[PDB]
Amino acid sequence: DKLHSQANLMRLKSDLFNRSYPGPTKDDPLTVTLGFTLQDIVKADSSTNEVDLVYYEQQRWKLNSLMWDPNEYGNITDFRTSAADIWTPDITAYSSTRPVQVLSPQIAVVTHDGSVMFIPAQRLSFMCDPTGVDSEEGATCAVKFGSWVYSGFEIDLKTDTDQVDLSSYYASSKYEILSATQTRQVQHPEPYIDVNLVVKFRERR
Amino acid sequence: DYKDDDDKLHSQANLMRLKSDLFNRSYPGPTKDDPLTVTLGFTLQDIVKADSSTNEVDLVYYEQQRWKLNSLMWDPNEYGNITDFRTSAADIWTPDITAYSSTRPVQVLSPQIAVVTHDGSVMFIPAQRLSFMCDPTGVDSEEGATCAVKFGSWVYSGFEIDLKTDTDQVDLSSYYASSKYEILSATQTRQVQHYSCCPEPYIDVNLVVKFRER
Amino acid sequence: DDDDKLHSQANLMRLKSDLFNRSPMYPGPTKDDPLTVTLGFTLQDIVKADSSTNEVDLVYYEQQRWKLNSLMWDPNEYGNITDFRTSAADIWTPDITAYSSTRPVQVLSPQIAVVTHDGSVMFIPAQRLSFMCDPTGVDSEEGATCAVKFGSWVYSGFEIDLKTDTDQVDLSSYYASSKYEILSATQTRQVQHYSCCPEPYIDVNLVVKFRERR
Amino acid sequence: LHSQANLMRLKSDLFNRSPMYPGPTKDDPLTVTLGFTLQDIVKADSSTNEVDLVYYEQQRWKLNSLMWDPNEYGNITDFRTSAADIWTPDITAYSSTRPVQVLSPQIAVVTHDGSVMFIPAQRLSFMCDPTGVDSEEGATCAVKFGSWVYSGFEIDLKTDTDQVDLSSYYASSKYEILSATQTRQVQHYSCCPEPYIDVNLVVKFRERR
Amino acid sequence: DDKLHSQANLMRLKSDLFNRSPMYPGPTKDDPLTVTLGFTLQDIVKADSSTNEVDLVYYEQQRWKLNSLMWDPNEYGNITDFRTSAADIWTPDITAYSSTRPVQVLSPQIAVVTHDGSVMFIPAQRLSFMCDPTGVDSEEGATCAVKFGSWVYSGFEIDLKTDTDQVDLSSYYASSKYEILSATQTRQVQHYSCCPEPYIDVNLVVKFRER
Ligand SMILES: *[C@@H]1O[C@H](CO)[C@@H](O[C@@H]2O[C@H](CO)[C@@H](O[C@@H]3O[C@H](CO[C@H]4O[C@H](CO)[C@@H](O)[C@H](O)[C@@H]4O)[C@@H](O)[C@H](O[C@H]4O[C@H](CO)[C@@H](O)[C@H](O)[C@@H]4O)[C@@H]3O)[C@H](O)[C@H]2NC(C)=O)[C@H](O)[C@H]1NC(C)=O
Ligand SMILES: COc1cc(O)ccc1/C=C1\CCCN=C1c1cccnc1
Ligand SMILES: COc1cc(O)ccc1/C=C1\CCCN=C1c1cccnc1
Ligand SMILES: COc1cc(O)ccc1/C=C1\CCCN=C1c1cccnc1
Ligand SMILES: COc1cc(O)ccc1/C=C1\CCCN=C1c1cccnc1
Ligand SMILES: COc1cc(O)ccc1/C=C1\CCCN=C1c1cccnc1
Ligand SMILES: *[C@@H]1O[C@H](CO)[C@@H](O)[C@H](O)[C@H]1NC(C)=O
Repeated sequence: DKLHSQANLMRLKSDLFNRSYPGPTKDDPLTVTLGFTLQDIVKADSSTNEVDLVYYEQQRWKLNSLMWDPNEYGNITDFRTSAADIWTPDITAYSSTRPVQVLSPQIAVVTHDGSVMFIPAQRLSFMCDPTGVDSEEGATCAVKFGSWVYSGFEIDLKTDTDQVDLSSYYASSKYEILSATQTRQVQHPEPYIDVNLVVKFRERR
Repeated sequence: DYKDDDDKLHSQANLMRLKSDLFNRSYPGPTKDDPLTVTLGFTLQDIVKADSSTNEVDLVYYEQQRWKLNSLMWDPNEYGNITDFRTSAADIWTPDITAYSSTRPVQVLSPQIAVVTHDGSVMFIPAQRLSFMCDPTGVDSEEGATCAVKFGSWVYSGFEIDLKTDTDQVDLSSYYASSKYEILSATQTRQVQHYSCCPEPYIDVNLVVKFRER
Repeated sequence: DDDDKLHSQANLMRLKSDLFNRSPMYPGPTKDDPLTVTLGFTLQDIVKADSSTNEVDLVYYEQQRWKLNSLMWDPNEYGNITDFRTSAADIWTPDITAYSSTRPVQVLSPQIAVVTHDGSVMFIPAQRLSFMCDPTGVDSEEGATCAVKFGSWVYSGFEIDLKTDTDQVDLSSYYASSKYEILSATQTRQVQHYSCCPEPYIDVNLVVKFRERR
Repeated sequence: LHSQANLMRLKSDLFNRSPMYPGPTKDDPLTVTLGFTLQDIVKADSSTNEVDLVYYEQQRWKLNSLMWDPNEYGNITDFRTSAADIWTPDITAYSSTRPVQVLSPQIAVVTHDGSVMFIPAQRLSFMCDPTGVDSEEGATCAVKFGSWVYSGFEIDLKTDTDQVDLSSYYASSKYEILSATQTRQVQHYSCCPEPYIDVNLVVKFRERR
Repeated sequence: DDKLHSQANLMRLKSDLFNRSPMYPGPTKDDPLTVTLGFTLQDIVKADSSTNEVDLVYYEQQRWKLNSLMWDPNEYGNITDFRTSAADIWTPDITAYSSTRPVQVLSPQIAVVTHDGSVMFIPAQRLSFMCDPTGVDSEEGATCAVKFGSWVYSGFEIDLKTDTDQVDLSSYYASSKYEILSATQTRQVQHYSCCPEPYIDVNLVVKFRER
């Protein structure tokens, strides 16, 4: 049975990858859903106006080409694969000051409806003036995320909620979160889309 | 003699043939219909740094991982009584066990080579330096600071990867005697948790270390 | 229309295969077949100015544009595809280098180019660069001035020529709360004669005048 | 041209026409000789109890599968090749605190008797309390090196001398070397019956005056 | 058409040299190689008196010649030279002997090959090396030195030479924290008591002081 279930999974992976994606186009556009889980504000450097965040970046999209019928593959409804084995979106912070550091494996989960969920943990340094962090009102910084090379005609971006997930925020961080929002923005001949991460924070008093 | 020389060549041939049969002739990872149990254990070697400016602590440890696969089994009698072999971890599937609250990418300090035994068991023990979220307030006190970090599969839920420990006591037999920090206690405990992100329970091992300035 | 989508992917896959697999990699420019690369900078931030080492760290987007006959197609042969995105590793890219960096440049963005059916390519890497700069005067009204040349490392002006669209650096994305304010930022094509080499190299000289924000 | 052809033929014969060496085993064990040449103690950090060393690590071993008759190859007696082209031992510091950094090319010299000499230059941070370094008596630290995954029944270790080579130690280092030894140790765990082998590098050092 | 034939000729040349020959196995006693080395010092970035490490930025010019890289330009549309990734060809294992961190490469690594088989390769590098900067804040300044040479080849396999013993200072950064008093690059033949073979290095000696 286990031999058969393994064989089924190997067969599924082969048919989807080997017996056949060039990325989205205006004729075949994709929607990427983005969500942040903020874990920690590690450092806020007033000498350079750089702040360092650690977060999980949840990315989800769906491809017709990743759809299968579970009945054809021993009731398998999902599988895991290295993110290097599939196309992934070029979602980038627009105002980072150092290359993003990847903290987790980079493995995606593919479901039989064609949906892909990819949640890399990252540490990001970005442009931020932390003046006011030691006051009741705190400091506010923001950073936009979006595709580097695809317009809104090829990749639409969206959020499921504008409330950043703070359920995993480190309780003993040097900084307390007053608010954290993630808001889709459209800028205008093709539309350009980003998600603006806005964090208000202050010294844990 | 020549016989002994031949026996060495045969031994090499048998090992090359075993590795070929296991890897070349014939694992896509665990599934709900074939879940895998990974045993984890930590050997803490040193608390290198406890940074109160950022609430990051840096640990050096060996992370022992064990699992067993039917697909790595062989009969030693078919292979010159070979009972185990060493192979680059890149040659086999390995679990995606990750710290949940690191603050910098984990750094690997050792070769990444696994030992595979004829019963299909694998043992893999990478040495790592990890920076993780920890408030070291109280490190300059009798009772010390207490920090914790969860380790588990990144992408497999408890439907596919289960974890276990052999003991809840961290191996402190190799702890650096002249570290800046002395260890008061170090435990490793399996936990089953749900996250609002996702409907399936994930398993982790929670490493909890209580330490103070020496 | 799910089939029109399938047809559009097939057409793009076929185009890329034709340009990349059923055609051999462009060997780079030569004196018989020189290339003009258009360069433009968008300065985002002066992050750090180190007076102990005389190094300054910039974050910028470097726009590169060139055109190759070998990347041309007829859109009518490929379902009216007029352009596509592809990893910059799939195509030749120019070896444009800062001539006075003090650390390897760090890439901040995906390295993906846009190729258009007339054979034109646009590639816009975001970078952090440390370069040689004495920031003396940064704490004064007149500020500090530093300069850095960008150009091909190995191709002379007989092989790679450069041009700009304007000599004004794009400051429309400069971080408003930077520690440093920009007084001026220019980008100027130069023909550079080096005593080592009989052929001159073309560069774009980026000159930035800046001061500590008030 | 014939000398070049002879060498290309030798390498092809050794690397293409004859099987892989799969590493040592209980039935085909290997002796690895280790020696250190200490070049500099760069940094001794008393805030973290880490010391940084720069050294050359000489490794030697011999394989029947790397032997040839020079007479068959225009009297070539040795050659140099990328260490990636051949099996190399997984010799590791046991108490490093950062990944070792390689400072040189990693190229092995193979001799016709099957012996291999591989001498990477390395910078290593390791666990060390430098207390006493600002005293006449100095500080003492130690680090063990050995195979990560092979027991003494698969890889034995040996030194040619127990004196660390100090002939290349940097004359204007912040630290002077009082002594440096490299000593083979055999330990037996309760886990297992086979012996486990390391070479313990012990350095006594003090701030230069 | 002229340009298509020129590209075709170049693609054919590279194919013939690389794709269609057995890889050059490096020099030997019977087929020794001369490598010419020269340095262009661009900046002393940092001089650390707490660890006695100094950081230099320099261009390292390397030139050698291989018969296996020769061609008759008449057979290839009169192409006389080309540029190629340094990873496409053998390069000499020239290394600093007293670095303290891995050298960092600042430029592309692309070589120029000429029809006579000569190769020119000039990587820009940042190097940290062992240096006591005592005296840097004095009129006499400090003096440091670092040897460069093959890691594994003797003087009977790789000879090193310089064209000049004067380091190229023409591109030295005029506003560096440190000014250069002198910089020389001297070929040295070293013997080791083990072995009768000569071993060759180029000793880079820099005298410098705070500007
Ligand atoms: C690769 O390396 C091998 C090993 O060195 C070379 O083989 C040797 O080649 C030399 C040169 O031809 C030979 O030297 C000659 O030896 C003769 C004696 O031969 C017998 O005794 C020797 C020594 O015990 C035995 O090893 C050998 O098997 C024989 O039993 C001498 O009579 C010769 O002297 C005369 O010739 C020289 C010039 O060559 C004159 O100057 C002298 O004055 C005199 O007239 C000579 O010394 C040697 O025998 C070979 N040794 C072996 C083991 O074969 C290869 O030639 C070398 N290169 C190549 C391409 O193979
Ligand atoms: C030269 O590049 C720019 C200058 C500006 O002043 C503003 C935006 C961009 C490009 C951007 C912005 C962020 C999304 N990515 C790009 C981009 C655009 C085209 C190709 N590659 C990248
Ligand atoms: C966006 O993801 C999360 C938000 C939370 O608030 C808490 C946990 C996770 C996911 C985790 C926890 C770490 C181990 N695995 C995951 C995960 C789950 C699914 C896919 N990839 C990663
Ligand atoms: C030895 O090389 C140099 C010495 C100098 O004093 C100044 C400049 C260069 C090279 C340069 C400068 C322009 C960019 N490219 C080169 C170059 C020249 C030849 C080969 N590779 C790189
Ligand atoms: C969990 O591993 C250990 C705990 C201890 O308390 C002591 C030693 C080791 C293993 C070591 C020590 C260093 C050499 N290699 C190993 C090892 C042993 C087996 C497999 N992989 C690595
Ligand atoms: C352990 O090796 C040495 C000890 C010393 O005290 C001095 C020199 C060397 C080797 C050197 C010198 C630097 C260049 N390369 C070698 C070398 C020699 C043999 C194999 N690999 C490297
Ligand atoms: C190259 O030069 C030679 C002689 O100078 C000439 O005969 C030949 O036709 C020229 N062109 C080509 C493409 O070989």
